[PDB]
Amino acid sequence: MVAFTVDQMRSLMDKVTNVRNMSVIAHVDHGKSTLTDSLVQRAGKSTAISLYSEMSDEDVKEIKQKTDGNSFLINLIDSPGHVDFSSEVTAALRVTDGALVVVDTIEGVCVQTETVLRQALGERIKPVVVINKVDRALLELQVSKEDLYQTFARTVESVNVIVSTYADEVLGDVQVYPARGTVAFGSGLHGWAFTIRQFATRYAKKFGVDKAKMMDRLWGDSFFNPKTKKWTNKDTDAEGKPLERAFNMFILDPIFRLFTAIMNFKKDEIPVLLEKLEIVLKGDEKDLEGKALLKVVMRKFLPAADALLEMIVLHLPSPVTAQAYRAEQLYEGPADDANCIAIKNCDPKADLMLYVSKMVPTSDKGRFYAFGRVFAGTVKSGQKVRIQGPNYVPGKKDDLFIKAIQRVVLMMGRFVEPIDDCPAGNIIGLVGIDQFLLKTGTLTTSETAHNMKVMKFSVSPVVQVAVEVKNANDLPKLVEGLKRLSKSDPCVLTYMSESGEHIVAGTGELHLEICLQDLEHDHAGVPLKISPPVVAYRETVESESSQTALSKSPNKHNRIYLKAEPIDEEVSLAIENGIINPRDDFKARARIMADDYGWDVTDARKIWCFGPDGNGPNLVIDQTKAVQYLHEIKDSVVAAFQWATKEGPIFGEEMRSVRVNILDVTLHADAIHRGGGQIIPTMRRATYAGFLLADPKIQEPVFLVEIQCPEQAVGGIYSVLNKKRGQVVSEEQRPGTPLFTVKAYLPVNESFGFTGELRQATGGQAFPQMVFDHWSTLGSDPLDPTSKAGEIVLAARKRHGMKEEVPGWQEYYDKL
Amino acid sequence: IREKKAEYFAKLREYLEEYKSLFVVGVDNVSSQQMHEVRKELRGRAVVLMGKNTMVRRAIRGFLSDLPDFEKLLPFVKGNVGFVFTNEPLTEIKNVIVSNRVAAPARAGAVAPEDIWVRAVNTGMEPGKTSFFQALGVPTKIARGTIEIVSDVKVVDAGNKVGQSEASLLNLLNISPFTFGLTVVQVYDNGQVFPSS
Amino acid sequence: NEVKYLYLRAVGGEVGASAALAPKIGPLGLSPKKVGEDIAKATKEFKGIKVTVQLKIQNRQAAASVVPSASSLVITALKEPPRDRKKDKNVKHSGNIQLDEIIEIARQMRDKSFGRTLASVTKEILGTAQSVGCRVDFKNPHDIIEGINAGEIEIPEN
RNA sequence: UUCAUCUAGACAGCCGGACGGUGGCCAUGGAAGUCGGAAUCCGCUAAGGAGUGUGUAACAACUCACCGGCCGAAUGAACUA
Ligand SMILES: CO[C@H]1[C@@H](O)[C@H](O)[C@H](OC[C@@]23C[C@@H]4[C@H](C)CC[C@H]4[C@@]4(C=O)C[C@@H]2C[C@H](C(C)C)[C@@]34C(=O)O)O[C@@H]1C
Ligand SMILES: Nc1nc2c(ncn2[C@@H]2O[C@H](COP(=O)(O)OP(=O)(O)O)[C@@H](O)[C@H]2O)c(=O)[nH]1
Ligand SMILES: [Mg+2]
Ligand SMILES: [Mg+2]
Repeated sequence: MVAFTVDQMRSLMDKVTNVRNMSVIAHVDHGKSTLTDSLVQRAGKSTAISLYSEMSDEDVKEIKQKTDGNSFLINLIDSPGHVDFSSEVTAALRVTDGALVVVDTIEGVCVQTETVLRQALGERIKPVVVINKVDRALLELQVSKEDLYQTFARTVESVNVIVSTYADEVLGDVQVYPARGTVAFGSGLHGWAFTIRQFATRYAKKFGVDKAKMMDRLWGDSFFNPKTKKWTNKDTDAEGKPLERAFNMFILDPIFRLFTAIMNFKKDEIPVLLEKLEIVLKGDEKDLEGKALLKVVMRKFLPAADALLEMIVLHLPSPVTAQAYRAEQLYEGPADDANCIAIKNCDPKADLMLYVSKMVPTSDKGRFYAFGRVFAGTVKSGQKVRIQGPNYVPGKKDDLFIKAIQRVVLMMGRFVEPIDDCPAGNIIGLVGIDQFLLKTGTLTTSETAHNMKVMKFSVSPVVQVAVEVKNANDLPKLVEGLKRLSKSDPCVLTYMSESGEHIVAGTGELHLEICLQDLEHDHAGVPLKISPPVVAYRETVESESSQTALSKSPNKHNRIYLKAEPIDEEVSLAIENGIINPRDDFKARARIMADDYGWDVTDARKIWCFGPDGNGPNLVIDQTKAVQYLHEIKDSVVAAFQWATKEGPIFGEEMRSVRVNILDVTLHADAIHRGGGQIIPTMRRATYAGFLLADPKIQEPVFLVEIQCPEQAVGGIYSVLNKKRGQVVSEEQRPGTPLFTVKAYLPVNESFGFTGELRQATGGQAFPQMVFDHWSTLGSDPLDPTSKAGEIVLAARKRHGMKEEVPGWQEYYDKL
Repeated sequence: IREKKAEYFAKLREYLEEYKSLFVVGVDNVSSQQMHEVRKELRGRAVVLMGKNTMVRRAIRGFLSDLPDFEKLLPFVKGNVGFVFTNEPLTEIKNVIVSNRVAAPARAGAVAPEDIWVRAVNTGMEPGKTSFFQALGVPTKIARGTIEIVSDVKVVDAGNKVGQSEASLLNLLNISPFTFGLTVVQVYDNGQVFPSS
Repeated sequence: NEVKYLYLRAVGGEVGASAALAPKIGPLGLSPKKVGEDIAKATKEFKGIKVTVQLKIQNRQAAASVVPSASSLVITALKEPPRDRKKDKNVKHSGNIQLDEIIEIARQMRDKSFGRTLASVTKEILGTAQSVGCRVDFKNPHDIIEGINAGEIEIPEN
């Protein structure tokens, strides 16, 4: 629309029964943006674009939705086909109600078509299928008339397999069929498309045959049987010379004769067909060769922009009818609350329900209009609105802000239209936020309005790359750039690794490379270098400190005897989730530690500190007998344990599951000789000595990875996992669907490029998600530089600037 | 080998002189499980003996010394055949042998003896099997969450052998178009041969 | 709701693994969970051993029952005193199974088996037991088998 | 040179079968002949390996050992120089 009227879009939008909120989903290169361009052709990242289509009485009555009027407004989202952007298509699906499935006739139903339909049918969206690039089969594959029909049947059957498998058992009849008008065929590039329902109208104006019965006769095993004028339902042998079907002979035949004549330059035959099909010409189209006369005649003979929007208006649901069965799906609250019911009604006078999903940039750094869908009530520019956070719970204090909107705006083709207000059930953006909503959330008015579901998406950030600037002084520009990228792109994840490294996380290599390109040039504006992130390890023991560790103070008046213990993992897991907490009281925390974990009760009471940081998974035990001045050096001992458990003695990493049993202490009588300067160094060296005799080992982080993959591609999961030392844990199958779910332990060390390896091995059908689970102890010695665990230590030391070898137990130990 | 070979001679000799009736059965395309089933049925009543066509002929030709009449057996000993020996009511013995017919599953490469069809039916198979139908070009719809063929398709034409794609779909739907079982070419008893009919 | 017939091998006295039956049963409608305990009800006696279980599913009702199988019956006849799952690899079970038990085992299989007499089935099960690794009457199953051959361990043909 | 097969039909070739107990014992997340360790059984047998390969996530499905149908007189292997 070329600036029809600012009020006119507002006025048409007021009607909530004549509006269609749909998103176009397809495979990566199946022509979805070209079809969308052809839909906006007659109207004079994914920003919503709106379409206006009139209608007449006969075809508006043939609509199974509560509606009144003759004009319709269509809300269109250009969803991305790439699996690396399979999160913003989920954002589109939440904000829309219909799905236009663009399908290739050549490639058929591809992997990403499989994925997007699974997303749409999971979100309870009715799909409508359009088969594009039909011109390619006509000019490249040279299908004559029946091969094209058979390809269409295979395409429709393939889509319905997806639909029948993944359609929830609340609608059932969401299957797609050309006969009902739910499948369209055309060439978006040339701007022509059709539906058999549209074609059934074209012949009715001349034959007078009924249109309701042409649906099941223009498709399938249905033959006109010419020379007899009897619509047979089977070949019958045609008394010899079996004949063609109605689809080929009535729908595809007029198309093919036009193609054959126009492409073969039958200048005497082109006007004959054109005058038969009541087409319109121009003042320069008569002098035209092939490949351009074909485009103009096809767009005029069968306009894609006309067939497609009528396709949306008939079958794609309106907001008022889908929220009926969808409200309980987006609202995690009960089904019996006024706010839940107001969603189903889609009444514009109840409490506000606006789900913000996107932050649309403003060509200004940091303004980021808040794109979303209004669900209940009417939003007004300048009204107090309660913003809710993704983790908001109404019971207690949470991410609730009491700000107001500056301006409600309409999205269009990269222009912003301010309106005073907007009814429920449409697409609206808000100005005055992105200082109050990080990624998503809802905007409400009620005090009992729980935020709706978190808009789960099928992908997750699995590609990890460390980032840092070549220029040291340019650090804050990068972190400013990182924070701006975290809010522009909804699926990118920025955080700090445990080795003090900036990590950018993406869905796949292509999406991550897009975001990293934004960092280098657009967001940060500073040139940075990208490396695999540094894996943070832990240091543990697997023995009992074969001989006692002995260390002397610098003054030699103090000696520490201790030993190391390989603390059980279950006790170690207990500490870090709060079961064994230092701030608990001794002799009670000891009882839980002793009775419920198999430890000795006496050791359980005699706790000095946890390491590192005072609450870590490492322990120091007072195994000493009666001794004079332990209590005055207790503070120094725990400080050294904090030092020793923060920087281990192998390559300087945190200790884990290490217990220090202090067998004996010999201290000088005078406090000035057993001060911190004498005990802190000697305990750390004794701990370092004790660690190095109890078979030191290093622990690597292990990801818990779960992958959803179809049956045909499950083999790639095991092949990559068994090559990357992955340990398969469990398998399962979803009810009715063929989707496998594989749970496995993939070590973080061998976890960079795993998703790229996995996608290639499974043909892109595998969807992995990873989260840190636990630490696994490597069996090989980390002091043997030629061992599998000793190469990590040697590599880490060089990167830190330390020496190549590890200081042996001979250091940190004094001979006595 | 010869001692093993002569042992079969002894077994054949014993049967020939202890079972007045013997059934010459053509065992073409007959599986080994089917053979096991037939022997179980005929157990007690009768004993089935197979062998090498040349081996039995030499055995019979030699045995003619004691038992001349057996000459007439020889000319009909050709092709894949076996001998069911009995002293029982042959008609019942004949019925059991020729009624154990078991429908052999459709197999890729077998010449089709008629026009195999996939008729419009509710196959009952879950929708993840449409590829098999789509492979053969069979139009299908998903009615009641299952594959429903829309229209008659002739999956294999008469004469042309069952292709691998053809067979795979057929074995899913259990449309085995050829059945095999032990057929009888001759009946010998009371020192006389005659056809089963 | 039909004659649909499934054959799953499950460790006795325990519900089958989700990946073992849930994909197969459930496409008809029956939730796996109560089917899972159905095998447990059948397998109580056969607990601790991977026994075959026939499933006669009809009207959302799975008839779970242990299918007599050579390996299963032989081991459960010895009753296999509690086998520590964490004991070691190559779990060994030989004990000493009597001739009375094995011929009784052969009777449960004689229906399905393809032996002529009972002696054929009895030596068959002994061949099965050798693979299982048992000790029939303090003797190798093969030795008993050849003993049956040269008229030493007779078999009641009843 | 030696050892074998062969008119009681050898080798090659074409075609048919290649089973039952049994998903043999196991661990393995899964392993049903075919990732593996150990065990190389019995029945029906003209004959079939607790399986020579393809294949499966595992089944499935092909294939070959083994035996047959055709043919009809020779043939195979390992060595030596
Ligand atoms: C949404 O993504 C989440 C997690 O789901 C994911 O597991 C990822 O893992 C990061 C790591 C977390 C580990 C623990 C905190 C201890 C050690 C940490 C790691 C190694 O150094 C292991 C994974 C991988 C990261 C290193 C290699 C950079 C970790 C890190 O952040 O340092 O963390 C992000 C924030
Ligand atoms: N022949 C033909 N080519 C098409 C058609 N639609 C798209 N294409 C091709 O696809 C390319 C870009 O398609 P596009 O719409 O951007 O793909 P998208 O990623 O799905 O949006 C163009 O170069 C076209 O050649 C069509 O209908 N016919
Ligand atoms: Mg595009
Ligand atoms: Mg395997």
